Amino acid sequence: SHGSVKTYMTGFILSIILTVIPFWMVMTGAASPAVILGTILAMAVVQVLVHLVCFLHMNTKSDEGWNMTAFVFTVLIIAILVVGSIWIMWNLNYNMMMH
Amino acid sequence: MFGKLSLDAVPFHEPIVMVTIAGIILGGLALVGLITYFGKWTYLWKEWLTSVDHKRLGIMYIIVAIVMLLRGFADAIMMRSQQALASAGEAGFLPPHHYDQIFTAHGVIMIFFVAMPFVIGLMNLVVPLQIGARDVAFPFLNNLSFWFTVVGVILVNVSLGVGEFAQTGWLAYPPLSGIEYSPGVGVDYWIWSLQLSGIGTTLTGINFFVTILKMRAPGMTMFKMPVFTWASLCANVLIIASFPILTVTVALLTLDRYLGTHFFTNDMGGNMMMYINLIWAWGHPEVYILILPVFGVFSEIAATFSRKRLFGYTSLVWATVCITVLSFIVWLHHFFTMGAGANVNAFFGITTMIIAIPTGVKIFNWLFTMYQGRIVFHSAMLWTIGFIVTFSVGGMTGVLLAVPGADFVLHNSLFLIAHFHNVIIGGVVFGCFAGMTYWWPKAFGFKLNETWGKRAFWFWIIGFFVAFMPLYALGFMGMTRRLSQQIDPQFHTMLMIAASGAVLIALGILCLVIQMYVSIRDRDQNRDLTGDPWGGRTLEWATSSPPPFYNFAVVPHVHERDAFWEMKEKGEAYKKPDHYEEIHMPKNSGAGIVIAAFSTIFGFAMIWHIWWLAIVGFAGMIITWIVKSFDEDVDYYVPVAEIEKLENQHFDEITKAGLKN
Amino acid sequence: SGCNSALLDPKGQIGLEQRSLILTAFGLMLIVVIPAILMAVGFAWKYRASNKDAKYSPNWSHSNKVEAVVWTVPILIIIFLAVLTWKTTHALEPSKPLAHDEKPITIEVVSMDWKWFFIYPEQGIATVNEIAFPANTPVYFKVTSNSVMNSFFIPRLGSQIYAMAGMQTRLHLIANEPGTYDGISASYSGPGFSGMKFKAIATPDRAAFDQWVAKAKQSPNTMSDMAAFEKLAAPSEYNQVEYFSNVKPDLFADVINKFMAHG
Amino acid sequence: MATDTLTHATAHAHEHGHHDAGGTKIFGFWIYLMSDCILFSILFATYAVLVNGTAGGPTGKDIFELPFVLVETFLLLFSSITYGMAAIAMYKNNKSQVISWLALTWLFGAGFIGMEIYEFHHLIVNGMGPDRSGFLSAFFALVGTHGLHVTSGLIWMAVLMVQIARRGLTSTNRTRIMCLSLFWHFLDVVWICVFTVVYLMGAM
Ligand code: HEO
Ligand SMILES: CCCCCCCC/C=C/CCCCCCCC(=O)O[C@@H](COC(=O)CCCCCCCCCCCCCCC)COP(=O)([O-])OCC[N+](C)(C)C
Ligand SMILES: CCCCCCCC/C=C/CCCCCCCC(=O)O[C@@H](COC(=O)CCCCCCCCCCCCCCC)COP(=O)([O-])OCC[N+](C)(C)C
Ligand code: HEM
Ligand SMILES: [Cu+2]
Repeated sequence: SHGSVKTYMTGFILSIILTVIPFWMVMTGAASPAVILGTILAMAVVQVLVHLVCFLHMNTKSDEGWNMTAFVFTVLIIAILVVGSIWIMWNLNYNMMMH
Repeated sequence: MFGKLSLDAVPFHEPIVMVTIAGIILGGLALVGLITYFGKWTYLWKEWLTSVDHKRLGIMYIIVAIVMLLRGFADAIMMRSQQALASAGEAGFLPPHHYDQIFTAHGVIMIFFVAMPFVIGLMNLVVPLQIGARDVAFPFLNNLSFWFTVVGVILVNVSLGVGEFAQTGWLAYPPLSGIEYSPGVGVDYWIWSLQLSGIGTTLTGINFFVTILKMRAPGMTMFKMPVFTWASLCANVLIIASFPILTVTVALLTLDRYLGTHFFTNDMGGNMMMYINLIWAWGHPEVYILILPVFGVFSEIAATFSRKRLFGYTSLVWATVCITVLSFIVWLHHFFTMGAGANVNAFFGITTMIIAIPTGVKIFNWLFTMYQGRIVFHSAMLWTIGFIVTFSVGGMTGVLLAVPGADFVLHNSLFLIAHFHNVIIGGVVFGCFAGMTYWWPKAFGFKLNETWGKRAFWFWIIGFFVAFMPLYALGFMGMTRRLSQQIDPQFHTMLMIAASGAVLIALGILCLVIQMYVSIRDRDQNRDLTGDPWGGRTLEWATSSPPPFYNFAVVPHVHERDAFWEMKEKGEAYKKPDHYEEIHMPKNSGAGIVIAAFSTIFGFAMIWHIWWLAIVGFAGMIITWIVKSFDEDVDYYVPVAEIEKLENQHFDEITKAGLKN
Repeated sequence: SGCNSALLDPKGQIGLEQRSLILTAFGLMLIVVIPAILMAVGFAWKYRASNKDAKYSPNWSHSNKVEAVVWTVPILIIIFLAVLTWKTTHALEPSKPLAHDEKPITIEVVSMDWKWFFIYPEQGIATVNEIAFPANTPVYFKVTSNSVMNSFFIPRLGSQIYAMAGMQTRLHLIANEPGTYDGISASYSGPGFSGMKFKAIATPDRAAFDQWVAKAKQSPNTMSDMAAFEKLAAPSEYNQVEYFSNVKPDLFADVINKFMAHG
Repeated sequence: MATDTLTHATAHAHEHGHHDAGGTKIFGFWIYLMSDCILFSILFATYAVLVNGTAGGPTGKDIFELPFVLVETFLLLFSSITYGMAAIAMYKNNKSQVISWLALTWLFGAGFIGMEIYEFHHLIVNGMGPDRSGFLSAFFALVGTHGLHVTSGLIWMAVLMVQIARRGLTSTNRTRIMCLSLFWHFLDVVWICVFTVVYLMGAM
């Protein structure tokens, strides 16, 4: 019983907030694109961490720290793969236009 | 189930009178076949095919690796003789529509179904024995992954027998692989073989990661594990982190060829460069999936056959982990010639040299392990020194390839061919034969014949050098890969020399087969009767030869790196405990075979556009999975009476040898 | 080594620079690889089991000075080779124009199924499987493909560059010496990849190059429009040198726009 | 935190004292989910590369109805919190709250899948399938791979509900509900990344 009902409900309310506010900022266009886009990426990141903490019960000692580690190594691989693939493909697409 | 009765058919035989041997002694290994050993013998179904035991599944992975090595080596001989004839001014015996199929199939068969199963079977043999585990974490998953690898082997063999495999190179670069320029079914054969074998490989990687982390013996910390265990852990990390990329990339090629989509299709917003990026993002961790457990074997073999503790354990372990993280930031070096302009090319060249550093730490650690020590020249020892020399040569040629300025003239030449053949043959294949020689008594209870192993090693190393130094010279002369017809005559003599080199390797492979046969006909005069034939430092040699199926009746307590050596030093090795508790053990299941057969059905129906039957096969996999999930008697207890019998037989042989405490 | 091969004896400035860096990298790696192989055979022979008069310390398994040295020397060789990698990767970038007082000759390269198609825009001619240019003059290749990925390669002159359909790569080359250099596709493209193979002629002077252009204007066949292009782009093998005298003025853009077509 | 050379038993910390545990299988499913994270990340990188490959057809702003995506996101988030309430039952034992909460979870998940199927059918019928453009191909690949994962979770949930109804809350069903908890919560995490990267940025 790692999770209580209260932990899940606070994660639920936080997820409702972190979903309704970026949707509202995009459907109305209240800010300008930059401080919309940075806001929705920030709120997505912190909502992902809220889902990991509240719904997955994720902690530094769960299986000798091997969950956290596996996840930190996995996030490092996702960062390298996605960010590198975007960087390689942007440099390539710049170098293939009809200069 | 109940009457499989299934065997395979002979691939082919060609007559060539080039230098009167390539095409004749190529047939001398093509005719190596055997008659039925009673297909679905009831012993064979119960004890081997449904077996969830890791030792038997490992043996079976190697058997598959040796058979596919024979087949793909026959393909390599035909390629080499065709290249030699086509540079002499004759139309050879191989048209381009056969030759292109042959190198695509041969590279696929080599990489996946020779290089992958041998190293994965070695981990299945000796990793749970090295960590003091009775079996792996997920035994049924191990059996299922074996059978997925077998499904991929079956798909490629049927495609080659029919004459319809992909004609695009072994990685199927995208515009050519597209449904537009390859309308035939061979790319689908490639696609579904790599899908099913990649699912199997991903399951193996997950299974060994959990097995190494969760089930080692008490007292074995992380820095008291054997080096081959560390290397296996690291290669399985790479398997887990890289084979999803292969799965997604070949699934995207599948959607391009089946649904008419536009991921890499050159005209409607597609980008073929995204496939090349993703396929090499998979493919360069594949490199170190191949080379890491081999590095582990070489550390183990050097330590045991130098009669000396391995030099610099912590530095070599950190070098393994350094290679393990670094392998993921280097993959653009396969495409320097594509056109990222000098910033990205410079970055990836630097990181490839950063790869080159801890490999040198590995090499010099193996040298200074040998810096003292009574070095006995076993077969596996000769494989180790030949690896050090050969892999040093191959590694310096690859660091030469790592420079983008040097790669702009050496990309896709035979210099690159001679590189990867240098490092794979030397590192991976020498590690294959070294590990097989090293752990054959632990696999079967008797040693391999020594002199035939020496002969096989000498033919392998000399014939490798004669086969692939001319390809270095040829790459400097400007000859590119995958050339088949009307080859320029200035290449010819070098190609001729390379032809001779291939012949010599044939002899070594022949020697290998001869060695195995001799080793089986002389079982009784060459068994070891203890679990410790060479000496030995890690606790897989604390068992008998072969191990009991339950693998350490009493799980050892470790206290120290190289636990078996420090139990043989201060004398508490071969200690008989008073009582044995019950041992929990899973049962043999045929459900891996059924899921595999349904995947075979699904893959074949997906290749031949049956649509239905592909549904039946996919549903057969899902329903068999669910029905297997409904079963409850998945385990059994071996009684203490059968444990006492086996462990008493072991201790009778130990006290007959002359060791008591 | 001392080969007369296309890479150890190159005839272009780019190829000479690549030969210099190949030899420099090769020697820098020999510094660390040759002692490794020599100690492999020497440590194998010297510390035999049968050799009684050796030291035999079986328990020695860690040192600080040996560990420091075997870390140190790969680090330093990789630092020097990495610095040279940085400078030479920025220097020999294929898209970078060559520092030369002569103005370059622009040649447009299209990889047809199994043939090489060439357009001279400011000369207004086309060739199959042959290019010519004056020696000691910078040459600007605008390279694309028509079907699948290839790799334009004159090994005696310089670098590879990929030829990909719907997109334009660019290469800068020069020949330091008149002659005839074999060029190839260096990326496999299908049944006919062995045949797609051309000649580059470095004429001794501009007057010989203008004579080769004037020979191409005597060709009866013209590449006037896209219909002649798709007639020539039908798949074929081992095709001979042929010339075209009239070329649609922006054919290269049209071939790339075939794949960037919107609607 | 000590080194005990003399503790020669198989003593481990209590946790109801069985020491034939399902935590190995939970850890194995966690490692598989990291592999499937890498799978989804490769699809995300493909979508990021191919997003402007609207060949002559629609863009993301031309296509994405943000209210409908909002209802999709609410449905799958409700499924995540109801499965979280299912794991509060087990741990308090008391089956038939497990079955009720997984049933409500299954209806929420079948809602999410059914509106995804509605959008896929609406796109394919209007000539806007994956074969239209590279952007549409990447959109269909990323979203439909998430949909196939949610679908496979739905079959797994129904099979598990049948097994709980038959055999009760056994020790096998413990590790099975925890594995599917990992899978389902991870799927909601992946969808959070999906509507941020694909839908919100696309309809900007
Ligand atoms: C499992 C086999 C294997 C191994 C071990 C390696 C190891 C390396 N790979 Fe080779 N790779 C392998 C498998 C391949 N790589 C390839 C292609 C390839 C290319 C392509 C170039 C091109 O596009 O033409 C480059 C640059 C490299 C780099 C390297 C480097 C730098 C190492 C180094 O890690 C080697 C390290 C060893 C060394 C360096 C020698 C030991 C001595 C030392 C270390 C002393 C110190 C020296 C220095 C520090 C320089 N790999 C291809 C091509 C696939 C295809 O063609 O389709 C394959 C199959
Ligand atoms: C089939 C189609 C689908 C595809 C499925 C693919 C997998 C198929 C797997 C099939 C596996 C089953 C065959 C091998 C079993 C040997 C052990 C055994 O059973 O005990 C035997 C005792 O010992 C012997 O008689 C021989 C023992 C060593 C044989 C090694 C053979 C493989 C060597 C290669 C390298 C191995 C790895 C090395 C790793 C270091 C019992 O006798 P037997 O076995 O009945 O007789 C064998 C015949 N023989 C006497 C002439 C030899
Ligand atoms: C771009 C490319 C995309 C590719 C990916 C696409 C999506 C891929 C999605 C993959 C996710 C699904 C995998 C996880 C399933 C559970 C595994 C598990 O740990 O078992 C747990 C319980 O498991 C069970 O109770 C059995 C599983 C139920 C049936 C699952 C049907 C899935 C259908 C679709 C299948 C994939 C369809 C793929 C279609 C392409 C614990 O196991 P256990 O308690 O030890 O005992 C279980 C019994 N067993 C031993 C028999 C297991
Ligand atoms: C004696 C052993 C071998 C010989 C003689 C041999 C020979 C060849 C030859 C001639 C080629 C084609 C080169 C060209 O393009 O001109 C080739 C390609 C290749 N070989 Fe081998 N090979 C051998 C062993 C291996 C092994 C053990 C592997 C293990 C992975 C391997 C992997 C490959 C790969 C990946 C390719 C490239 C396939 C492609 O071009 O698409 N080879 N080999
Ligand atoms: Cu590489």
